[PDB]
Amino acid sequence: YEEARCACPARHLNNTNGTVLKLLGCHYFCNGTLCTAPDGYPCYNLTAQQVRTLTTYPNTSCAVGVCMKGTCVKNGTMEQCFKTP
Amino acid sequence: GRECCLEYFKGAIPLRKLKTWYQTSEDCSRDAIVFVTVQGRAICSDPNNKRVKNAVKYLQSLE
Repeated sequence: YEEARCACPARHLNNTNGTVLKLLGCHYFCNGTLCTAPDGYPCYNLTAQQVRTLTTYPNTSCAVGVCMKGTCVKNGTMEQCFKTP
Repeated sequence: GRECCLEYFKGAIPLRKLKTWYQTSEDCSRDAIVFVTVQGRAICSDPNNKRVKNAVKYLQSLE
């Protein structure tokens, strides 16, 4: 299984609503490879400043997006997001 | 943390290479069984696939 390079689980960001877990951006790391989320995958589009504010509690208003060719394209919805624990 | 699978591995994993398994969060966009090999790789798998359910039964039957 070499083609299973990008088939490993990745950590997602949490939210306060009951909505789907979303990836930070549209790329993730697997088995020594930089991977790209599939088109349509739920994501957050944060600025570098916002990423620096990410804590384990809702202290960030995060722009919800949809992955398109490796880019998290915003849909206009905001969500309080944060890292687990 | 909150681990979710973005891609399934559609091939077959030799059972002799499997160490354990777990299921990702119910809040993940895609439901997945994650298999952990002896080498330490985590491989995302489709829970609807019959081979996946049979692999879990095998790992459970080792108890």
